Amino acid sequence: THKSEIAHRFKDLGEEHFKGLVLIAFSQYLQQCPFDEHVKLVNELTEFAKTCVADESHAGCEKSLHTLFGDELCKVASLRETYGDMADCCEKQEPERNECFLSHKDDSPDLPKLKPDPNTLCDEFKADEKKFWGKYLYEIARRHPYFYAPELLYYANKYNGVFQECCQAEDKGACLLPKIETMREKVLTSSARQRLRCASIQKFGERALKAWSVARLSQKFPKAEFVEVTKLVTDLTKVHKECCHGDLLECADDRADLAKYICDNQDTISSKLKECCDKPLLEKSHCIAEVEKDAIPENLPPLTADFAEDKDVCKNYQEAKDAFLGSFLYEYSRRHPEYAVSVLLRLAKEYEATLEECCAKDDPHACYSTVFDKLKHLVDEPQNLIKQNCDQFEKLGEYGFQNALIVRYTRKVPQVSTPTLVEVSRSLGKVGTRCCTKPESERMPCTEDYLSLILNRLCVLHEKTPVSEKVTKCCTESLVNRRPCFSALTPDETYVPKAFDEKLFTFHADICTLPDTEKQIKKQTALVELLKHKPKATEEQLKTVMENFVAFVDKCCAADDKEACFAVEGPKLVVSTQTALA
Ligand SMILES: O=C(O)c1cc(I)cc(I)c1O
Ligand SMILES: O=C(O)c1cc(I)cc(I)c1O
Ligand SMILES: O=C(O)c1cc(I)cc(I)c1O
Ligand SMILES: O=C(O)c1cc(I)cc(I)c1O
Ligand SMILES: [Ca+2]
Ligand SMILES: [Ca+2]
Ligand SMILES: [Ca+2]
Ligand SMILES: [Ca+2]
Repeated sequence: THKSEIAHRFKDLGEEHFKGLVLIAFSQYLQQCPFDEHVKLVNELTEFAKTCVADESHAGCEKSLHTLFGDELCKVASLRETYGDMADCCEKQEPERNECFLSHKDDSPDLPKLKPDPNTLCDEFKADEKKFWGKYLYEIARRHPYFYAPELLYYANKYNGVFQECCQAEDKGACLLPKIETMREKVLTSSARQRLRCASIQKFGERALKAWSVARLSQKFPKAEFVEVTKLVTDLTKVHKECCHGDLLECADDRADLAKYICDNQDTISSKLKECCDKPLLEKSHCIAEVEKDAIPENLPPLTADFAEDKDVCKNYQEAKDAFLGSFLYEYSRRHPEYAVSVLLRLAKEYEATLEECCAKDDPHACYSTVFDKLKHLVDEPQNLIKQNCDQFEKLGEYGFQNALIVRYTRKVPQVSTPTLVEVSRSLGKVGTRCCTKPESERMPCTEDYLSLILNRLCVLHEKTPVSEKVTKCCTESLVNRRPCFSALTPDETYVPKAFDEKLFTFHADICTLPDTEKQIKKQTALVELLKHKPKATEEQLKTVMENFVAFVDKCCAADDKEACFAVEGPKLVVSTQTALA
C-alpha cells in the first residue's frame, strides 16, 4: 500500500537507518553547517515522515524526496551567507534545483584534519552511542559528499564495534589506533570508488557504469547466464544512479532489494553466496560486494568462434549492437578473472572499433577474422608497465617512489596546481605498497583498478577550474583510456619555466615541529615547485638537491636554537641549488 514515497521509504528502511541516511544527505549537501543544526533537520523531516506513515494523504506526503529535501535546504537561514550561489538554486524547479545543488558539492573542503584522542572518544561513546555514531556519519559525509551512503552506515556500525571493544581495554590507544588507521584506508578507497561511479555517470552516461558492471559481475559470477548478469546490472546500476543524484532513501531501499534478490537466487548466480546471505542487511550487502569469485564453467568454447570466425558476426552485431557487444564483454570477462576491468572494457572498445570499420568494408570477415591478435597489445601494455614500476618500488620504498611520481607527473603536466600534484603523486605512490607484493593473478586488477580511482580524483579536482588542456584531454576523452592516455604524455618544452618565488622555498623552524605527514608534504610541495621552476633538472642533479635539503633540515632541527640556523643555512641552500641548476 504505497502512495507516499516518504511513508514507503520510512516503512521499508526503518527509523534508525532512515535517520542515518537523512543525516548523511544533509551533511553532504551542507558541508559547512554545525552538527546540531543537521540533527534538527533530520528530526523535523523524520516527524513529517511519521505523520505521513499515519495518513498517506496528509498534505505533502505525495511529494518526491527531492522535493521535500530541497525544500528543507531552501529554508536554511544561513544559506546564502555560508554558500552563496548555492542559494540561487532555490529559484529553480525540480530536477534542475537538485542538479544545481549537486553541482555545489565541495570535493576538497577546507576542514580541520581528523585526529583521534582515545580518551575523549571513548568517553563520548560511553556517554551516548547513537550520537557518536551520528557525528561519525556527519564528519565522514562532510568530507565525502559522494560517499556511497548505505556503505557509510555499514562503516558507522563497524566504527561503533571497534569503540565498543577497545574502550573496555586497558591500553585504549594501542587497541583503537591500529584499527582506526586500517578502517580509514578502507573508507578512503570506498569513497574514491563511488566518486568514480558518479563522475562516470555524470560524464559518460549510464552506459559506462553498466559496461563496467557487466565486466565486474561477469568476473564474480562466471557461471551466471548473460540474462541474469544483465538483470543484476540493471538493478545495481539504478542503485548507483539514485545515490549519485542524492536520493539516499531510495538508493538504500533498492539496494536492500537487490541483496534480497541475490540471496534468493544463489542457485543461478553463485555458490560463493551461502555465507553472505546469512548476515543482517548492511553486512550482507557489503559481503555480497566483496565476495570471492566462483569457479569458471569447466569446458567453455573459445571466444574466437563466435566473435572472429563466425560469418554472421557483422549481421548479429548489426541486429542488436548492444546485446552483441554486451555478450562480447560478458563472455570475455567470465573467462578472465585475472584481467583488470579497465583492460576488459579496453578490449571490448577495441572490438567495437574493429567491427565498426570492418563491417563497412567489401569483405568484412577477413578484416574481423584476426581481431583477437590485434587485441593482444591491450593486455601486453599494462603487464609490462606493472613489472617496470614495481621494480622502482622495490629499491625506493613508498616515499622514494612518490618522489619519482612527483617528478614524472610534474614534468608531465606542470600547469597543474601544486597541492593536487602533490596529493595525486603521493596517492599514486601508495599503489606499490598496496599491490606490488601481490601474487600475479591479482596484480593487474589490483593496480589498474586503483589507478582509475586516483586518476579520477585528478580529473575531478582538475575539472573544477581547469588549467591543463593536456589534463582535460586525458580526463574527458574516454573514461576507459584515462590511464594509458596519461601514461602516454611526454613532457613539454614549450612549457616556459616558472619564475623564481622565494616564498615557495623558504623553510622555518616549524618543520621540525610537524606531524610527519605534514613534513613529507611540505617537502614534496617544495620538490614540485622546484620542478615547475627548473623543468629540465636531471635525476642526479635532483637527487643531490635532495641530499642537500635533508642534510640542511636535519642540521637546523638538531640545534637548540633553530630559527637562527634555518635563518642562515636556508639561503645557503637556495644559493647552492640555484648554482647547481643554473
Ligand atoms: O576519513 C577520516 O577522516 C576518518 C577519521 C576517523 I577519527 C576515523 C575514520 I574510520 C576515518 O575514515
Ligand atoms: O557496489 C555495491 O554496492 C554492490 C551491492 C550489492 I547488494 C551487490 C553488488 I555485485 C555490488 O557491487
Ligand atoms: O604509474 C603508472 O604509470 C603505472 C601503471 C600501471 I598499469 C601499473 C603501475 I605499479 C604504475 O605505477
Ligand atoms: O565498483 C564499481 O562498480 C566500479 C565502477 C567504475 I565506472 C570504476 C571502478 I575502479 C569501480 O570499482
Ligand atoms: Ca575546495
Ligand atoms: Ca528517484
Ligand atoms: Ca523512483
Ligand atoms: Ca523495498
